[PDB]
Amino acid sequence: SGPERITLAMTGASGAQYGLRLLDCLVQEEREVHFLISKAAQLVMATETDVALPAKPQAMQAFLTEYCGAAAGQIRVFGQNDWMAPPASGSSAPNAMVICPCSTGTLSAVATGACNNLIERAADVALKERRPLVLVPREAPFSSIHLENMLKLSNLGAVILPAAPGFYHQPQSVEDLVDQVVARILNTLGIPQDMLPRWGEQHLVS
Amino acid sequence: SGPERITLAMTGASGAQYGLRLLDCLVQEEREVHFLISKAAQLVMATETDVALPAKPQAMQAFLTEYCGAAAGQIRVFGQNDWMAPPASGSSAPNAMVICPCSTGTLSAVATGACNNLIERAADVALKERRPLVLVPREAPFSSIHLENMLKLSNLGAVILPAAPGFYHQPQSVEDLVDQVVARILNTLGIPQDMLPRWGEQHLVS
Amino acid sequence: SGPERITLAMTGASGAQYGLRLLDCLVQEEREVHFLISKAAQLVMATETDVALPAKPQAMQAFLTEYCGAAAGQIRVFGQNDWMAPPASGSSAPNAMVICPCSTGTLSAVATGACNNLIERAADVALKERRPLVLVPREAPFSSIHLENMLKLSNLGAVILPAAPGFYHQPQSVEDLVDQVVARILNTLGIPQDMLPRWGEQHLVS
Amino acid sequence: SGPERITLAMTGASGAQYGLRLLDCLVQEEREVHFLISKAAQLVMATETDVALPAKPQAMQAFLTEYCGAAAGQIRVFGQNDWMAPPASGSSAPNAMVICPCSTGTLSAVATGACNNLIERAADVALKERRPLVLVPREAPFSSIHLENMLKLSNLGAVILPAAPGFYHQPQSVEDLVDQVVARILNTLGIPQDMLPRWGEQHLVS
Amino acid sequence: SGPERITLAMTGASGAQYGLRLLDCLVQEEREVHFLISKAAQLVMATETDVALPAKPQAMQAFLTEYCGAAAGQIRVFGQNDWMAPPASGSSAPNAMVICPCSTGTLSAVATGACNNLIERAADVALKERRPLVLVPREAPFSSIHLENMLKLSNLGAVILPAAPGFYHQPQSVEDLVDQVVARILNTLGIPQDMLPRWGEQHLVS
Amino acid sequence: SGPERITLAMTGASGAQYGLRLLDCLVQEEREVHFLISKAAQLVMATETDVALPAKPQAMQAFLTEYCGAAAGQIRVFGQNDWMAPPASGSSAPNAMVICPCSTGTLSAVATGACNNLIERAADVALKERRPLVLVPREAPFSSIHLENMLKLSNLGAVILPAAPGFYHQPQSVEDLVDQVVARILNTLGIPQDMLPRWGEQHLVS
Amino acid sequence: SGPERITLAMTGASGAQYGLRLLDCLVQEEREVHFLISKAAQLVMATETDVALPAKPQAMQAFLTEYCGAAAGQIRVFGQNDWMAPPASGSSAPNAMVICPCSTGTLSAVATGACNNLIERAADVALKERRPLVLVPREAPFSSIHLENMLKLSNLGAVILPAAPGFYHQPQSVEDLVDQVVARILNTLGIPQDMLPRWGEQHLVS
Amino acid sequence: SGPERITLAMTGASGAQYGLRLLDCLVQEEREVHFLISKAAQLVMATETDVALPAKPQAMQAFLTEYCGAAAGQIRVFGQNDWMAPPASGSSAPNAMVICPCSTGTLSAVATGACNNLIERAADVALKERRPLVLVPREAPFSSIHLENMLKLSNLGAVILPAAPGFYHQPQSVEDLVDQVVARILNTLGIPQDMLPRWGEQHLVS
Ligand SMILES: Cc1cc2c(cc1C)N(C[C@H](O)[C@H](O)[C@H](O)COP(=O)(O)O)c1[nH]c(=O)[nH]c(=O)c1N2
Ligand SMILES: Cc1cc2c(cc1C)N(C[C@H](O)[C@H](O)[C@H](O)COP(=O)(O)O)c1[nH]c(=O)[nH]c(=O)c1N2
Ligand SMILES: Cc1cc2c(cc1C)N(C[C@H](O)[C@H](O)[C@H](O)COP(=O)(O)O)c1[nH]c(=O)[nH]c(=O)c1N2
Ligand SMILES: Cc1cc2c(cc1C)N(C[C@H](O)[C@H](O)[C@H](O)COP(=O)(O)O)c1[nH]c(=O)[nH]c(=O)c1N2
Ligand SMILES: Cc1cc2c(cc1C)N(C[C@H](O)[C@H](O)[C@H](O)COP(=O)(O)O)c1[nH]c(=O)[nH]c(=O)c1N2
Ligand SMILES: Cc1cc2c(cc1C)N(C[C@H](O)[C@H](O)[C@H](O)COP(=O)(O)O)c1[nH]c(=O)[nH]c(=O)c1N2
Ligand SMILES: Cc1cc2c(cc1C)N(C[C@H](O)[C@H](O)[C@H](O)COP(=O)(O)O)c1[nH]c(=O)[nH]c(=O)c1N2
Ligand SMILES: Cc1cc2c(cc1C)N(C[C@H](O)[C@H](O)[C@H](O)COP(=O)(O)O)c1[nH]c(=O)[nH]c(=O)c1N2
Ligand SMILES: CC(C)=CCOP(=O)(O)O
Ligand SMILES: CC(C)=CCOP(=O)(O)O
Ligand SMILES: CC(C)=CCOP(=O)(O)O
Ligand SMILES: CC(C)=CCOP(=O)(O)O
Ligand SMILES: CC(C)=CCOP(=O)(O)O
Ligand SMILES: CC(C)=CCOP(=O)(O)O
Ligand SMILES: CC(C)=CCOP(=O)(O)O
Ligand SMILES: CC(C)=CCOP(=O)(O)O
Ligand code: NA
Ligand code: NA
Ligand code: NA
Ligand code: NA
Ligand code: NA
Ligand code: NA
Ligand code: NA
Ligand code: NA
Repeated sequence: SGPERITLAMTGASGAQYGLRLLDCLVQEEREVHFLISKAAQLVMATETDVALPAKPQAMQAFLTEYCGAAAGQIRVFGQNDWMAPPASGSSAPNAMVICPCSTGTLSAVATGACNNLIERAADVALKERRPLVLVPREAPFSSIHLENMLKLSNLGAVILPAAPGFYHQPQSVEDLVDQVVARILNTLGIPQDMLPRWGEQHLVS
Repeated sequence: SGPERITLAMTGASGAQYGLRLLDCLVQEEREVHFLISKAAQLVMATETDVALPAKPQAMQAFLTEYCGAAAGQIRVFGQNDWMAPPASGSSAPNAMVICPCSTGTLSAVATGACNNLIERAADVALKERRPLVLVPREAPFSSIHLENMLKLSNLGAVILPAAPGFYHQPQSVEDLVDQVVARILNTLGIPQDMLPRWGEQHLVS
Repeated sequence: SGPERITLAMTGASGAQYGLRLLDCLVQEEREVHFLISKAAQLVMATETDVALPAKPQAMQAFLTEYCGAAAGQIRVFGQNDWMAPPASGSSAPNAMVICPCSTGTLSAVATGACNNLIERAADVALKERRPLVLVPREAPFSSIHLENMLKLSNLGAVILPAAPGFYHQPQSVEDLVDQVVARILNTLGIPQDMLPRWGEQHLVS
Repeated sequence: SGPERITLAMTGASGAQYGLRLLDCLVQEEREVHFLISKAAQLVMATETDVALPAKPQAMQAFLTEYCGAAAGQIRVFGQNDWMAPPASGSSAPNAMVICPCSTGTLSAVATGACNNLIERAADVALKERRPLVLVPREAPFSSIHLENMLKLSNLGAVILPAAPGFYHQPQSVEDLVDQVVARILNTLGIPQDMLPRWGEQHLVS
Repeated sequence: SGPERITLAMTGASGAQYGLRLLDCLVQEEREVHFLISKAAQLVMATETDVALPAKPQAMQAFLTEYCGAAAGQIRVFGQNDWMAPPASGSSAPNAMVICPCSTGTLSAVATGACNNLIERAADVALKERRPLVLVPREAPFSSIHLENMLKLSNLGAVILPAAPGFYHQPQSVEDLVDQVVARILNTLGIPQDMLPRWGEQHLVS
Repeated sequence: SGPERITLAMTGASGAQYGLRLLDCLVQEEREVHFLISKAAQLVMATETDVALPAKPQAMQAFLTEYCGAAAGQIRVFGQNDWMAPPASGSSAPNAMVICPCSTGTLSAVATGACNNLIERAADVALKERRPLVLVPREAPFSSIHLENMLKLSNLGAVILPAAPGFYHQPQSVEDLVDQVVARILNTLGIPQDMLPRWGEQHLVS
Repeated sequence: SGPERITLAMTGASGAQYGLRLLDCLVQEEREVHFLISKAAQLVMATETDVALPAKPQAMQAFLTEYCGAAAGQIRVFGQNDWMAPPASGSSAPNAMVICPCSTGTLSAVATGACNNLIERAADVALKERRPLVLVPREAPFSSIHLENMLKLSNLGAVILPAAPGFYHQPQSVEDLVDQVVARILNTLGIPQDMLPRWGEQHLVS
Repeated sequence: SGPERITLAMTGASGAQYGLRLLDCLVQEEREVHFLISKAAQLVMATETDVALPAKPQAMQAFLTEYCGAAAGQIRVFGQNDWMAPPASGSSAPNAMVICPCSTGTLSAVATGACNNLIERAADVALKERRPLVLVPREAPFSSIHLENMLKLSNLGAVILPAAPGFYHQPQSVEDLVDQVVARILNTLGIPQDMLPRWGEQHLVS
């Protein structure tokens, strides 16, 4: 159940832990992941994590395959101007797409249809083919510009899933909060997860 | 610097830790706090925390005074239908107002001008007097209904500050993430805080 | 085929027969039903029917189980402020939701995102998770306020299915008209029904 | 009291019983009725009723006069392109107009101002002269296209009265439900009726 | 001339004197008054006036009958959840409706179609039946939320009559200013009044 | 996979080759096709192709069955006013619908909800039941009227798929370009096709 | 605290007492007042008050200086076409501006940006420099034209403060009601006043 | 007749044949062409054609001059950041501008006024000087983002001419379809062409 292929895009918002954890969970569920990462997102990961991600796609692809324990060919890495990659065309095989985390800059580009890189093209392709598109914005405060861009995409079928974890399962660590958001993303995709239990499932009567 | 009085309202969104931590920081900065809490928010606090908050205003006021080490009269607690409380009238002394956390239900009420309790009246009063109003929504995903309500209030001068903590200062605990959001709220209010350093302050040239 | 679980909410519009008949059909199709009923809807049922529905959830749950011949645990009844019930959280297992009948007051609450009870929260949750939401309004005339609320929800993916039965299968009783509307609801949910035949199915050529 | 002349238009929505019953009630109240019926509505009446309505205006006029026990000249029947009929011009004597039932196609035509037949012209004339116009739509679900057309006309003064009968007077037959809707239409027109009692008229105090 | 029955609703805005004076004038003009009063409005009347209004409908009805010198059955009082009262249904006998004074909270409820009590239902019924609806808001400043709600209702046919008395007849007391507003309300209803003379009636030429 | 039944409508835009090729591909995938064709579309086919299509449904149905090598009953042809055909009612069995090619006139009718023929009714039914609806407009330039109609339908869930073939697979004939568009339509429907390969499927890394 | 200079404009709405009382309070707080008055406002003052205001600026300035006990140069009076006055240019020293009372005609001019006199220019200058602008409309009913103009200005930062006094401090005279509105204006400006006490200031707990 | 100078911009949409054929036709009509081509468009031309276009402007200019048989100086090639080129300034000599083909990314940039390269600046200049601007989008499906951008530009005077060739002149090759679109572009520019005959020119009477 859920999509066989997922386009996972990481952009330069804080919350690089969310994207890496999502990537790992997708691998453990035996999903094929088309991995995209912006230049600013590489800076964020170097600043916020101890993950030393190689810069070029192929070295990055080999590193990520090792980091998550993925099978050969399970993780595909595509550069930011590789228009020959599957996500660049609606004639490609159907993927679900997640931008996690999603910068306000990338949010604006997708909202206006700017196609300045492969992440922005892939999101444009997902909307025109009405394939799943999940944006995980991380920003505070949300300006009216941010909110109008989120509202326009939400009206068009995209899922605006902010990196705003809930506390209703007594989190004990940063990792508990990261897992909580990733579990919502997996729920939204229809992919099984055991980190976030189904609320009230054994609650029969008030 | 910053407001002498703050109306702190807590509603039934997850993230009760944010409101309690904000209340404590406000007390440490020697601010007078008009504390409001919804019935659903009391359920959330009992579920998510080990804080045993008394139910009625006066017992609640004595408890909170002890819990934060506040001076006598520094924390005022007002019931949900006490229209004689200062926040209910624009002729009151000027306060800043924070709803943290802010449920989508309370977000909707403030956006539409529904005045079904003192929290909703106080927010209506803040907007009509153009006094500061900060909403801290905690929800995921954000629906188009949520986004339209946030956008309308943002256009009217309210600050939409989601409970979406950043990771760019290497958080080591849940408490680090809670402090990060509370620090943004204090920054937005113009109240001093030392939990979140000023970004790039010693960065002279690229 | 169709949803395994359905949140059936009844609100204080005339047409209590529609909701009871839908509940019975859902039970006969071996579906799990999370049953919600407003205070005004209880008054409507007492006025319009000879069904003597018990007031509290558990007594109501036992009564409804007997009334429809349902298996144990097949019908769950949840009170109007039971936030621990599954419908209150998007982290719950996926349900389809039907408000039948839907008052103009509940229509307004769902349109604006007011979350004043569990019915209104559950509808808010369904929209944010993009799970099925069917509203069955019963009102005449429709004001512009009613129509704007229906249009906003329809634009957001909700199904506005008014209690306006068709006559194109020669109805002979009130029960025929009630069955006609319930069959449209079941069709909309993707649940099998034999009360409303498939139009023109054996019509080969003009 | 109420209008002396009524333009009654029937279009190809299910619910031909509503229009025939309304026509009969109007005759019993000694009102002059300008009767219009679309080609699709004639098909609906043949399918849904045992009324064998003649096809051409004059034969149709003689039949309807007999069917309702109307006086000579009380019922006028006008063909779909008879621009010499009173409803086609705002310089005519003032009528109230009812489209019952009203197809979504005719609803769309009136909303956009399309004047492709005499029914659509007459409705255009009623709106420009600000004479009463009641639309009785029968459709389920209501699409956003349907709802936008109803909302536009409602904003312009038309009454959107859906064929959604109430059950709060214990209906015992299809005829009770048909009478309920017709009574609302008569109430809206200001014409006396005894089928639907005045709600709460003898209810002095709670 | 003017309406035989008036639904007079009082809500929790300052200006309780306006509603009591209007009620008295309506009684002196031999009109039947369906009186509704919110819980907050009862607090306002106790604070702003020396009128000791009984709390429950029937005691309140007997008191008001004595206070205005009304005939038996001339004043009907209905509780806030009495859905059996005439104002709750459009099938009732036609009334005009006045909300005086009208809180911003009730203004918001009527604008959005929220039907949380009988006052809000009655206003919803008045708009859908296109029966007169006069709102008398008392608030300062008017926020953009207040203004959008007033504008939406004004566009829908409601009369937005603020408690903003004119001074162009040399008022000598608070009672002169209260009478001035009540006279505008009576003028708007088409009910005779002698408190506010017809402007320029004997002004023949400049 | 994909829909078992497809309503294929052809209207009077240039590009009759697209519709005939789509019809053939649907037959080869063993799908049941409900075929509708406008009067203007018949003129276009006679002008642009050597296909001699019979005028009346039944003769047309026999011809099309032979032309595509379809099984008996696989292709159903319905006249433009046959309201007894399945597409005319939402109570019919679920179909996907394609208008290929789609004139600007039919685009306008579907956008406004005009139901002047069975093609326009069927599209209205598809939108209200939220069943797939694909429009293949052929026009140049696109006016603002055309664009507003396409945008409104796109916002409502319809797929606006213009007859604008891509050249990125080195087309060698008109037939290659026709096949390219038909393949996008089949992709959009979820029906297998081998004319348009999946873009970048074997592209592992940049 | 508060602005050192205030542009006080009086226009031809009823409520000349409000403007004169505001002018006096501003003088008592030692503020410099740039006084503007329309031709219609002069007629209103002659009709509604016993103040005999001289017609030309300089005589008017000497009179007003005596009437309020102001220091020399404290009150400046500028004619309606004196473009050399400070309020006519954004390069002037910063003022706050109040139009009290504000006619619907002047409200319309400021909303649309009409600059037909110095009052309208000064308001245009205040909005473009984002300096305080308070409008005190006096009208009843408010039309939709009035409400749209107020809403547009409110959205742009202007304060719409209607002459709608509250009664929650037991007013005993017309002068009490005039003082109540003037006190709100002074509160809005941030200027000290003792006529309207701070609501609930000594209300510690419910 | 028609413009003496044309700014021909090619962007990275499929349909490079359209732009090359248009360029050739413009040369044959003795027009001066200011040629712009994006980096992505160069990739498209290498993929879709056997044209080996040199990368740098001057080598590209010499190649194109030879490829079309143009006179010296007839084709000017300008790099993507050459702000000294005529198209970058509205003070330049008047040109008509065509973007053929036009990517959805460039469509978005022109719609929002983004000026990230000379193609986008030139289009911004054309709109502000109200000089002709023709966009030739090639995409399928058109998303709502695409459609809103096209509609905004169409409303502003730009011609949205999709690469959607007609078939009503019996095309026999890909080249016939390419010529058909190019002929519409030339018609829109007012430049003579003989590839597309004038429809119905010798059709005297029906
Ligand atoms: C360490 C760090 C942290 C952040 C950022 C930067 C850096 C270096 N930036 C700014 C962001 O990277 C910038 O706007 C880029 O232009 C985003 O480009 P992409 O959208 O990734 O192409 C950023 N932007 C944002 O919208 N939300 C955020 O939380 C952050 N946080
Ligand atoms: C433990 C727990 C946790 C949550 C909630 C409930 C409970 C019991 N609720 C639902 C919320 O309380 C409900 O909509 C109330 O109606 C909110 O009422 P107030 O806005 O506080 O008056 C809730 N609502 C929301 O908008 N965001 C959230 O994160 C949560 N989380
Ligand atoms: C017998 C009877 C019948 C009706 C009602 C009431 C009663 C007692 N009410 C009014 C409705 O109950 C009221 O607006 C409630 O506030 C609705 O509350 P909920 O939406 O159920 O919480 C009602 N409301 C509505 O929108 N449509 C209807 O057909 C009816 N009919
Ligand atoms: C028996 C039967 C029943 C119905 C219909 C048809 C038939 C034959 N039609 C379809 C409708 O007649 C069609 O859209 C016509 O084009 C309407 O034309 P007029 O609006 O009457 O000119 C129809 N249309 C609609 O909007 N609501 C309905 O309930 C029905 N029901
Ligand atoms: C003495 C006093 C005076 C006022 C109020 C309160 C009290 C106690 N309230 C607040 C108002 O009562 C509150 O928003 C209630 O929620 C209104 O509820 P109803 O609309 O009456 O159901 C109030 N609200 C408002 O909109 N305008 C006003 O002038 C006042 N004045
Ligand atoms: C040969 C030929 C070619 C075309 C046309 C006509 C003919 C005869 N028409 C015009 C179209 O047929 C006309 O607007 C009809 O009214 C469309 O009616 P339907 O939408 O099919 O009912 C047409 N219309 C359009 O929108 N796009 C097109 O490409 C064409 N091409
Ligand atoms: C005694 C008296 C009283 C009033 C008025 C007039 C007079 C003579 N006028 C009408 C107003 O003066 C007129 O519309 C002028 O054109 C307003 O011009 P200024 O806006 O002052 O330039 C007026 N206008 C308004 O909007 N509200 C009001 O309350 C009054 N009252
Ligand atoms: C072979 C080939 C074919 C296409 C594309 C690419 C490639 C390599 N791209 C994607 C497009 O080039 C991308 O969005 C660029 O960012 C466009 O940049 P410019 O607008 O030319 O600056 C593309 N984009 C689009 O909107 N429509 C199309 O038909 C195509 N086709
Ligand atoms: C890279 C590429 C083939 C882009 C075009 O894809 P599509 O046909 O616009 O979905
Ligand atoms: C409780 C109270 C005095 C409410 C009225 O306040 P305001 O004058 O509307 O700001
Ligand atoms: C009762 C409860 C857990 C509400 C919060 O749910 P969600 O995470 O907002 O979908
Ligand atoms: C048939 C006729 C006279 C139509 C014109 O009427 P009107 O003057 O437009 O109201
Ligand atoms: C209390 C009651 C009968 C509510 C329903 O009234 P209506 O038919 O919706 O006008
Ligand atoms: C031909 C026909 C039954 C039309 C009515 O269908 P629906 O119930 O409006 O979906
Ligand atoms: C009277 C005058 C200088 C008007 C121009 O002022 P501004 O520079 O437009 O603020
Ligand atoms: C390169 C250049 C002169 C840009 C400015 O042109 P314009 O005056 O803005 O039309
Ligand atoms: Na770009
Ligand atoms: Na309320
Ligand atoms: Na609430
Ligand atoms: Na016509
Ligand atoms: Na309600
Ligand atoms: Na029609
Ligand atoms: Na002027
Ligand atoms: Na730029």
